[PDB]
Amino acid sequence: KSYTTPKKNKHKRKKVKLAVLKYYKVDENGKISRLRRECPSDECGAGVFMASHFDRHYCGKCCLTYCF
Amino acid sequence: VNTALQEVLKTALIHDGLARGIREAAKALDKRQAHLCVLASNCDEPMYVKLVEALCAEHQINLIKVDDNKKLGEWVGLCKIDREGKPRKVVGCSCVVVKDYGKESQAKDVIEEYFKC
Ligand SMILES: [Zn+2]
Repeated sequence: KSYTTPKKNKHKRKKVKLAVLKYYKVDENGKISRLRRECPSDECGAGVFMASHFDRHYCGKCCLTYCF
Repeated sequence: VNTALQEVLKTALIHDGLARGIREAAKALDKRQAHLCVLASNCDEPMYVKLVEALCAEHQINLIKVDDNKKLGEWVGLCKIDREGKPRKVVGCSCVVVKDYGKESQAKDVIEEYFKC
């Protein structure tokens, strides 16, 4: 059957090259500094980092929002 | 000790202990369950190798250095299809962290003593 409204194209989620490398910072010595925050929730305790948006941080696993 | 490393990682993947990937390695190191890790060299990795080495050197983990990525993929054995010889499509890998509960192996004991001494 013919249509009038054009079909709603699916969301093409873009890829990120070496997205893991954007969490920490590179130093020549044997020390670690973490850039973004980490979710203090129960299921994701100390391994899963949080999002870094333009106005608030977010974790999707437990739906935790940290507004400014 | 390379054969000890390959056997212990095969046991780890059999026992569903190890993790593979930069994201998985970071998760294991942050969860403080990591025991060993591997890293490749001579690649277009300006800050990748420095980042993972600092992660590995943060607190009490063993480091293994290798050259090639697809060879490391052969070391872990993720594409064992076409068993009658060479795997048809070898995949590459750089960072693999070994967490093992079935460490009752002479290979594990030898590599642990090698890192300790
Ligand atoms: Zn969370």
